[PDB]
Amino acid sequence: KVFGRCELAAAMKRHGLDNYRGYSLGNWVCAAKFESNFNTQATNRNTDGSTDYGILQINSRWWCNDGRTPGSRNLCNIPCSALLSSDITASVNCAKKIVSDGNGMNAWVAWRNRCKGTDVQAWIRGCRL
Ligand code: NA
Repeated sequence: KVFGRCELAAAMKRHGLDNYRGYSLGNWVCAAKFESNFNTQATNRNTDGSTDYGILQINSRWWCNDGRTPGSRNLCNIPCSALLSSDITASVNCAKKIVSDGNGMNAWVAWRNRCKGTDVQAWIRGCRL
């Protein structure tokens, strides 16, 4: 599923991401935009052989099991393919554990490089939230 901007914002708000650990909703929409272009089926391979999955590009090195990242962890206790669903519940619940691990949203390289220090509230402008 490719989400619309306000559609994703509404779904993220319903699932409790607005101001989670102090990050306003615009941060999460901005991160999703530049991580996956709002596409739940997005995948990208990393140099160490791990793979990033879904709308927030969650990494198989630490967070999910894809059967092909030997020596890695599965801290969200899910198969990585669950992160590609049109239902974003698994991605949001796993994202909540990542952002709580001490580094905040700096865990997402696209957020630090393209969202942090910008007017992230612009990403929800116009939405009925
Ligand atoms: Na893993």
